[PDB]
Amino acid sequence: LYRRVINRNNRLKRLIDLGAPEIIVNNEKRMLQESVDALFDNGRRGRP
Amino acid sequence: EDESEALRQARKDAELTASADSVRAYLKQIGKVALLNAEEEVELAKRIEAGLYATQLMT
Amino acid sequence: NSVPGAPNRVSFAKLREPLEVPGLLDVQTDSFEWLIGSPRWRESAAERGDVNPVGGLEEVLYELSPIEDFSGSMSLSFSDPRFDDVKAPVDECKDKDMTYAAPLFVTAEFINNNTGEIKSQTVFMGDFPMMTEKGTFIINGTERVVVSQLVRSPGVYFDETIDKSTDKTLHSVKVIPSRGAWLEFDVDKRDTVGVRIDRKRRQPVTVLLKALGWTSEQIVERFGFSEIMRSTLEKDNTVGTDEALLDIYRKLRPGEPPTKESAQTLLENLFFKEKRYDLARVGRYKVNKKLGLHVGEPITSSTLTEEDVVATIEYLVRLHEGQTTMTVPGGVEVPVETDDIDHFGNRRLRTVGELIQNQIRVGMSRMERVVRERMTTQDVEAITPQTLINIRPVVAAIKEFFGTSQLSQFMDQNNPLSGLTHKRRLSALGPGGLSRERAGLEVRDVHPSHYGRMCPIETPEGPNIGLIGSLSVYARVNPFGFIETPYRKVVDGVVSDEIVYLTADEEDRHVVAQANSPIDADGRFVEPRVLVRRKAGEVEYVPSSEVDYMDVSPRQMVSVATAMIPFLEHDDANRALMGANMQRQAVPLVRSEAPLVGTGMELRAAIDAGDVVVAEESGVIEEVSADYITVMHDNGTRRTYRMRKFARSNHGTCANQCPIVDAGDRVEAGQVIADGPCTDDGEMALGKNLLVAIMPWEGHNYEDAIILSNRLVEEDVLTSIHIEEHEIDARDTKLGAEEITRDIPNISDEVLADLDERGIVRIGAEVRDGDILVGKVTPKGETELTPEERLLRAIFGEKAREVRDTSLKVPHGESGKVIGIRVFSREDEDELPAGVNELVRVYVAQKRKISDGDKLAGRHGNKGVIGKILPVEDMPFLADGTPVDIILNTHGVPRRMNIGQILETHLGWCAHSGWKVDAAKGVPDWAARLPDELLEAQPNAIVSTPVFDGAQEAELQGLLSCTLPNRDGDVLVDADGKAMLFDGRSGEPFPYPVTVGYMYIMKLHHLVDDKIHARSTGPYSMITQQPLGGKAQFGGQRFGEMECWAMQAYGAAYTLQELLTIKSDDTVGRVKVYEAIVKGENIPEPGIPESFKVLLKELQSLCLNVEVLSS
Repeated sequence: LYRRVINRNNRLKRLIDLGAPEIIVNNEKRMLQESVDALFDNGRRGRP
Repeated sequence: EDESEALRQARKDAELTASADSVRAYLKQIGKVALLNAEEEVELAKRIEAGLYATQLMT
Repeated sequence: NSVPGAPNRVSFAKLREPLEVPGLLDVQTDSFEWLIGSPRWRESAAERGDVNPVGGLEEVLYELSPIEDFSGSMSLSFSDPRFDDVKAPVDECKDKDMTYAAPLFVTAEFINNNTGEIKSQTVFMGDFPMMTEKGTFIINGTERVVVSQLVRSPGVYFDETIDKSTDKTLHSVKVIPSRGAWLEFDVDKRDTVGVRIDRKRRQPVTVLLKALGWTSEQIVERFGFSEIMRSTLEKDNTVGTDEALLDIYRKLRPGEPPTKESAQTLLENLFFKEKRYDLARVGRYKVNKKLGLHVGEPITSSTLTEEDVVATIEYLVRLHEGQTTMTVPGGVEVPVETDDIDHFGNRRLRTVGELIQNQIRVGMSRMERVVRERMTTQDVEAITPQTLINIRPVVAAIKEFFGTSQLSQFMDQNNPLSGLTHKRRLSALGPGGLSRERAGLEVRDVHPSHYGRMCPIETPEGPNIGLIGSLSVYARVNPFGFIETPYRKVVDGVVSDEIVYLTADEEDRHVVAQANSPIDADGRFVEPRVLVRRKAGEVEYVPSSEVDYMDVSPRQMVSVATAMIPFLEHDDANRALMGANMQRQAVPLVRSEAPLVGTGMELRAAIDAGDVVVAEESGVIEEVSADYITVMHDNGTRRTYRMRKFARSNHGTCANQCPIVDAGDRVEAGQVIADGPCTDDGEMALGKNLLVAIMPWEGHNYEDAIILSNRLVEEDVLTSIHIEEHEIDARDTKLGAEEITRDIPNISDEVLADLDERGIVRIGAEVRDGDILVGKVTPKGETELTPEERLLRAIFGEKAREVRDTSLKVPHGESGKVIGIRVFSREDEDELPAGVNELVRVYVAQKRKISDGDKLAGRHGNKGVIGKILPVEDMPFLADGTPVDIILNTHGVPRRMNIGQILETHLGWCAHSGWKVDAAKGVPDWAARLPDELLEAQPNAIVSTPVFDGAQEAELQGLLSCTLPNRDGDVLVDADGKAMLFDGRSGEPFPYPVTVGYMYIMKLHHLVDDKIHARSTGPYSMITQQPLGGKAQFGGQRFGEMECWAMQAYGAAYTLQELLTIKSDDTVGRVKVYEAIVKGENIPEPGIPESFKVLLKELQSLCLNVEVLSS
């Protein structure tokens, strides 16, 4: 889970620094939110 | 059938759904931009060439 | 009898059995035969459904083929599944740990519809594990057994419910097909209906029937009598087929705009397409029977059809009207009733064939996906089936099934009965089943349909009670997955020999009679009223002329583990249950004396358990030896049975096989040649015949305790050979290589005496707890060499000893002699796992004698540990002077309701002392129905007693009356069973006589040697510093919060804090306490537990600012 968090955060950093259309940035931010979600409480929201 | 308010707002409401599955929501959103052909690709490439040329001129 | 080498077992049975018990392994062998499609199974279906003779593999291949591309101009098909000879015979695959398996071959047809070319390539499908003659698979050397599973057969299930508000009845349906989307049709709380599709709570039937191409006229024509559905159709509020389709699209696939054609094709692809909704071949026929759709048509089109839906609607709506019979337009009439989910007509049995079929189906689905991906990416005419095929997922799926799956488990083999009962056992947990937490109270109960199919007694006492059971003795599995039992059919009060087989549902429409009925040999019961089993499981009286079926025999409702209990009908159900369960866990002794009193099922159970050598072909014996037997058949050729001596069972017991034939005898095909672990003369023998007095003796047999005489210890009556194995492997490592060598650092010589220069213990050498077994030395690498170590070597001249001696040592608390050493290595060109290059396994055995704490039990539910083994002097002895061997308490038998074993005791004494009934002035009144040849019995004569038709009280009393003595003139026991006996402690006779007699006792596999454990300072876990748990690890007893409650209630605070902090957790506390107690110093103040700090850090990691404040 920590590796997933790190990967999502690093990819979001790359997306922001590079400059990407807002749909991909929003998708990455959603993935970051869901990854922190899984880290704190897996299966609380959606399929675990 | 298709007209007379039966299907238009039907499509709007069907698209405007919760989409609990994240992959489902992403696929719903990606179903919004039409595909492209060769002429559109080369025209957008010309536009990007002009944009980068203008950026170089600005620099 | 009817067995060539059957010992003369006289029987008290009154009536005869029309058929012999079938081979009790037929549910494992026949299912695998169906799976493979062997010629035996091929001819088996020739007269039992030859309408479509097809195997499981053939069925899967035919369903898979043909597979094509998106264009349809190019495709592949599969056919001709042909097997091959097994790679190696069973024993060698059990030796070097390879799966008993054979290659699988199939033919692939490549078609190219664009132009047309043929490519028939015989592709190697993989390595399919096979089933041995005993019905057990071998995986990686280990012997694994798969068990059948009980699941709800896919189909249609109507049910009734009370709203509990206005007491209105409601009827619901759940068409539950395998691999598909559910439909739940019901009547809602209000008048309209609910048509829940895939868990969406809207849209009554109005939109569904409309979506099927109909309109209001059809739904009003079909339903004018059902005012409920009339009100519903009036409340349609929707007009238009496309409108209904889009309304369905709302609640079937939201998130995507609908179109005119998307919903119409979506419905077909969801329900009427056999790729996303395919109720299995069982489900289609179940639906057809439930609705009368097709009554004489072959089975095809497994996908659900529209007429099925309309029939479901009609059936449900008529059920809500209280109607009795429904006649679907275009089909036979079917009675309307709710469907029970636990009735064995709705619970199928997935045998090994079905489970392996499902796994192969998953593998072939992956195969189809990968081949569909690959057939397009490559150009036409440059593509071949071999490159279209990548057999990896199929073998991956079979390996996934056979290992790390809870439905194919390690064989429970510590006696022949345990092996017999592990197979032919019905489970309910696993994939597709229900977990114990998911299991309610209703499922665990015994259904009236369990009779004759599944035994109602044999089931474990633990949490899994009722979830898993055992097959009956006469039960049969239909070729359809449903269970089925035989029964004789009586006509106009004439009993026929013709045996017909009925399932659970076919029993309701008939009336079966009592098993033991007063048959007059002409088929007519002497009284009109006979105990019969009605449609709904009700038992009642009924005249004879209208009954149409009878049980084939008594003990038809009971399994094979419970059919071995004498006087079963005199025992409570609970005690019979526990007795049947302890029969499974007896140990194989070194002599295995046959029981005096038993049942005819012991012979068959021993014979077909597969572990007794049976002469396949008749003929004279050429030669006999302990290792092998050479038998000369009549047709010139001979055959050598290689006996298996001292083999370790899966539970570490003995499996010796002693031949019981001579060098010049003649043996017939089917006669027992050699005995297994727990067999005497080819019949089951799980215990010993011990003389029993039932008095309570001085409190040493108090609270189910049992006392024994030292004769059992001295004469080795109850002693078991136990064998353990110790694997140890030397593997490659970055430090170099680990050597199996005697160059073991810092060891003495008296412990090096019993090792060979190869580095392992000499064969036949005694070891004990702590002794070294293999000398394996690993490069230690580097560490902090203590300066004190340097001064140590400077005082003696000791070398650095650059390697670490992690040799294999005997674990705590065992000993014994070594039996065998098996060594494998890479330079022996063996198939070792990648990484290891030596692997040696040592077998150590000890003759475990009987001591205090070992559990002994009868087969009647009475259990208990050995309270004491007191010498032969201190044993009550009869007037003849023979001391009693085992004494049990008398305060358990009347309260616990197991009086059957007292009758067994008396019958055993009669069978031991011998008897004769004086036939001078005719036969006595009690012996009139007693069969001939039972009026005379020599001393130590074996008898038999069928569980439900055995010796009655009057017959046993009469036998007890005349019990002729052996050598002297001494009738030790009186007519009432009790006998005088002299105290061995004080010497005077006991004031009152007590019952004595021979009882069959068995030693259970719960010996105290494998049950004693203790630790002072062992290892600890990683995250929390608590000590580990178990016997393999050094353990440490769990001091749970429930005991914390007791210690807090006592008011003892220092003891509790000690048990928590320093004794378990506080590391510095642990080491300081140990130092203080060794130094003879006062134990210091306990510190802070480490687990609390772990919790604090964990809570901090959860974004919770938690700080502890001093003030």
